[PDB]
Amino acid sequence: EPKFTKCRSPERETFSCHWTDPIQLFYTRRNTQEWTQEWKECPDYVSAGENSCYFNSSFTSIWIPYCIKLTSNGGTVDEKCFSVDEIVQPDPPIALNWTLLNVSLTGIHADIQVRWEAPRNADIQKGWMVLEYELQYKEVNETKWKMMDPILTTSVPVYSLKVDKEYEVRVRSKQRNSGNYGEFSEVLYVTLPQMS
Amino acid sequence: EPKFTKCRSPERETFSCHWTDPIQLFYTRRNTQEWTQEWKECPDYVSAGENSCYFNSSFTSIWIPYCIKLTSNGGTVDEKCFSVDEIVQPDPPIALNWTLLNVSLTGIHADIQVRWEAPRNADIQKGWMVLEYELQYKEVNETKWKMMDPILTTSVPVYSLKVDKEYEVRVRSKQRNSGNYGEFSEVLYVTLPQMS
Amino acid sequence: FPTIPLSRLFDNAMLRAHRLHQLAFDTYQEFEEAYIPKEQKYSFLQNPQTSLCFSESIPTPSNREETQQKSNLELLRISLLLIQSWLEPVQFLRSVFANSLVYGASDSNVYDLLKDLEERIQTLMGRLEDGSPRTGQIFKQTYSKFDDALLKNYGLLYCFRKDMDKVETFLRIVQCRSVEGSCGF
Amino acid sequence: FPTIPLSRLFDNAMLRAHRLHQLAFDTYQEFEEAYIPKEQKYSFLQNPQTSLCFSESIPTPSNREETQQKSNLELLRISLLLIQSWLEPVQFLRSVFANSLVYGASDSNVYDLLKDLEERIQTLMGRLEDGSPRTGQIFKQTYSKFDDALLKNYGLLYCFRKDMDKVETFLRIVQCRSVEGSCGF
Repeated sequence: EPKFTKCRSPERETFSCHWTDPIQLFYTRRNTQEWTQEWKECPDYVSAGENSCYFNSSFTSIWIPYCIKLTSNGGTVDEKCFSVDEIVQPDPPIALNWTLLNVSLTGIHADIQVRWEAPRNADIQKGWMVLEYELQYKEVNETKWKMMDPILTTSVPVYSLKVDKEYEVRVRSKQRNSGNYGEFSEVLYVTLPQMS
Repeated sequence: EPKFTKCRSPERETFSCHWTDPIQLFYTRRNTQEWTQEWKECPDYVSAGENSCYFNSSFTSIWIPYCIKLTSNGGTVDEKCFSVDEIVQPDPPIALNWTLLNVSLTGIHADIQVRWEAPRNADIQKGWMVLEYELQYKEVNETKWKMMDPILTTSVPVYSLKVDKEYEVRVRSKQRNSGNYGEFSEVLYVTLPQMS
Repeated sequence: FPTIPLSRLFDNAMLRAHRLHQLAFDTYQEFEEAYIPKEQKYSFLQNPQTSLCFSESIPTPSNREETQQKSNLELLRISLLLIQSWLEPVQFLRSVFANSLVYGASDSNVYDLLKDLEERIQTLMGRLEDGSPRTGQIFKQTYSKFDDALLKNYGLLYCFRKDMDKVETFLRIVQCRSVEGSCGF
Repeated sequence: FPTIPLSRLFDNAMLRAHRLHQLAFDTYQEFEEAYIPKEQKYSFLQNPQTSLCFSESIPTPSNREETQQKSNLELLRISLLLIQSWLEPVQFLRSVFANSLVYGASDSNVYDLLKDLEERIQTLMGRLEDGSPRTGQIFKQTYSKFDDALLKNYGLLYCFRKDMDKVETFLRIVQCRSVEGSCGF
């Protein structure tokens, strides 16, 4: 029985729901006092892929409740109710970079500065979205991630990296005051000068 | 007796010498094997001010020795020999800025990130100049400066600032492997959110 | 004379609202996952006789675009109001807060936090009064008032959070376009 | 196939040169302000029979502009050479270094530091060989050789420092225009 997997809003401007494998889905949003709820079917089963429905900006509203359900022949396999604002999960920051911040003399240790940019769809330039980021790193041959408190800017230093090894870095975003954290960015491999 | 005060090169591209209060100055540079040294007088007593002589790019060369002296009627009040490369003293970085890096919950403490740009005349985009910067800060009503190790980038965080007070920040540059440090930047006053 | 920088009044309002919100949000989260399963969530939402909140009578925008064509005064009038609406009601939530596990959850602590931010906005209205004709309907409207328990409470918690996000979001839309370089690069 | 990123060979060459320079510079500074007052400085400089160094026969550029029109190979040929020139001479400075107070000053430590960076450059010449016609005069020229004490020594120290700056400066002019985003924003 196809059941819902996820609904996410990358920038609080549009959203999309996906499910597991004809299944169709219906929606209705509180257009004011009571629901108009003339249950309309998905307006886009393509833009977002297979087993998905795409709600662009015109079918999107914040702070207004939505109800959804994917019917089948003599069916209703999953009912879902949410509100766009509480369904945000921004894209991964990207364009990661690093450079020496302080050449550690003898070697052994080194400090660098990682940098990146906010994903392109989030309107942080005008206020629609405020984003916290989280970065993690580890030596390539160990599985446990070093976690760093969430900073509010697009750059930060990571100190004491042992020069005699290769490290990796990844970051991920989350709009403030919402539980989400989208996927992590592409991994950033860090190889230092060493020896002098 | 007018004596030399200073010669400085802001970007390793041009230089100027100043002195204390007709005094004229003469120069000669090692144009190869021995000196051509047909002692030429200053080519510009204006561009750089009063009691100054300006050597633009065409009268400037690096790693080639220079000799200078300001004569008077039956005089020679000060003789000076140097080499442009060892006389650099870049301009102050500028466009200072700051923003919260981590909202310190209760208050009391706060972390920020200061940022600035390299002065405009230094060719760091193509390699002619590599610059180290140094930043210092203090609470406005204390005279002693908190000194911070020299970082190699144009931004860095300053942690644990007590929120219940106004601070000031200034930075200054120096090309790598040269003793100089030009003047400090304009002061940056830091006032935090406080209380929540 | 010209005008004094508002980047301190904004940093001080924007911290306060961001706090109210962070309070509202977490207490909701907490309450919800103890006494309200998906079961009751959808029922509640499906019934505007529970999912509808009193603070939905003062007409707010509902998407970036519509909101980014709201004059500064306007945005600040709406936020002033949502803040005032929740002035009395918070009275209730009291225990919930002082029964929660959030360092800062308390009826008083919040009331004051609302009276504080309230004064903060009026002040910006006076200063950051950006052209915008102080003559309109939202400008002529006062705030909103409030009338089992488990539901009743989670209903309020639902709306406090909903609203504190509105407030905190409308301010920043003002901040960014009034204090340059604040949402920088 | 295309080509593998050179940003590790450069970061490794540029650290090494920056070190040689930082060594050269500081030992000079030290020596100079113990046995050489302004008095002897100007005399020395005024006399190319003291101020002139052996490593001034391999024609280097002398200002940003002239240097920023030097083909990559070229710049790297010149730096290869200055590094080789100082291969034997450093032999002398030995005591000076192992008599200084700089953590890293020593004849050996430096020789090796020169043999190291030397190999580093040839490698980049092979890889970072950026178009540039490997056919010219500087390309046909070998390095340079060397022939009281106080002066003699400070003369060498003068030139080591002078030269290590040339090397370290020519590399970066190659780095920046070959490894994008390395001298970034």
